[PDB]
Amino acid sequence: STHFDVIVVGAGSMGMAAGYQLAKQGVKTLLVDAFDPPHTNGSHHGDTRIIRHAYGEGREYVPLALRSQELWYELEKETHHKIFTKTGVLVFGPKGESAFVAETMEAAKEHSLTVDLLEGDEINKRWPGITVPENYNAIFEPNSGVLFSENCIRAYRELAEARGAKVLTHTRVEDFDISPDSVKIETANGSYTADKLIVSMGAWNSKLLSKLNLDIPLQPYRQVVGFFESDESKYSNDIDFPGFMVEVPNGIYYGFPSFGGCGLKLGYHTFGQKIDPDTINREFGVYPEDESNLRAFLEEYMPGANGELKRGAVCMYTKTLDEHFIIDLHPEHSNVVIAAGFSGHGFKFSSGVGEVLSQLALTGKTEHDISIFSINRPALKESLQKT
Ligand SMILES: *Cc1cc2c(cc1C)nc1c(=O)[nH]c(=O)nc-1n2C[C@H](O)[C@H](O)[C@H](O)COP(=O)(O)OP(=O)(O)OC[C@H]1O[C@@H](n2cnc3c(N)ncnc32)[C@H](O)[C@@H]1O
Ligand SMILES: [Cl-]
Repeated sequence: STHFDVIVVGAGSMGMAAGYQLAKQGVKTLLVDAFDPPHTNGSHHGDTRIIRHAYGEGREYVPLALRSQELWYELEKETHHKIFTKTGVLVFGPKGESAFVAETMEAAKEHSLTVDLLEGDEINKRWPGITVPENYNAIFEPNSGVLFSENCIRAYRELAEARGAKVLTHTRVEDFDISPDSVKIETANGSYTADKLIVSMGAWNSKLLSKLNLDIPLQPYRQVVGFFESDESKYSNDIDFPGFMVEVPNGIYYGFPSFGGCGLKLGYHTFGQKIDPDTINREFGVYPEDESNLRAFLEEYMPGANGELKRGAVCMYTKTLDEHFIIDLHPEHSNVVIAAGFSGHGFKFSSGVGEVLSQLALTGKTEHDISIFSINRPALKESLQKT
């Protein structure tokens, strides 16, 4: 007998932030998750996430990144959980041969972001532990950094629940019944109704959006990260070793300084195994590339951070064809909001996206510019199943 104002399906990075934003405004909200967030079956574990501001992916991203940053600072003040550490983020690559580095520099210039430009040995000198060729250049953002992602979700959940949000765990939503004036979800633990629906199922959006009559190319990828024993005198956050995202000949890599001796963390961004979220092997090391692609980068660029493997994690990216997000109202139902395809780089924006989702669910519009995330854009190749 319990109707809600808004139901959020998938209470992870995006959904839990949305739940917090809704609860904060006195909106009767129900968040439903297949597990118990934060957990290790989706896209938010592995402890840390990079937040950068000079987003060359598209100008719309910078404002969202800056708003999210302010929102993370707000979250830091509201909870006892640690949210953000300002490690700074270093971006480097071969001079004149990296679109990623080039776009980053252009984005910083275009938005007047504070950054340091350096190249060659200046990089190796500023950060002992980094060894790049002399023909490499870099752009460093001193004011961006690292978010403790599980902590963020945990905090948003505690804050949302304190304000009345209900969270139904270990409950997989299996189907949807949408009406012009109400929404309804079906689960093994029962059916629930509300005036509005927010769908943010992460990797599972690739399998369940069809239940909403949507056909959108979304490919989940198995993405691992490893924590390695390192020279703490060089790679510790305490000696200001930065978070980083860089481009080398074989692709893009991202990493984090050692925090409290946990070891430098590294991930290979441009490669991953195509998988299904319900059959993915979540054990690190089952594929030789898991560990070898990481050490190949470390032995060449951060040689003192190539020690014993201390820990591994397996997580997922869900990509759209253009690698831009999907944040929009369902094309046939204005009372349904979709958040999907974050393509491996959405966590830093989750605070801002929660705000956008809240606005879309409550008003059908948002003050943020989200045109590049339109569910109707051509590059997405979106279509309805029944037309
Ligand atoms: C995996 C990964 C991602 C990543 C990264 C490193 C790795 C290894 N590094 C990042 C970084 O440095 N900076 C950044 O900005 N992003 C980075 N990412 C990407 C980011 O983690 C992802 O884009 C983000 O986490 C996506 O969030 P979203 O909310 O989409 O996904 P989720 O957190 O997995 O939450 C989805 C939830 O929905 C639930 N679920 C699924 N199906 C159902 C059904 N049927 N019913 C109910 N609930 C459902 C899940 O259980 C999950 O909690
Ligand atoms: Cl993702």
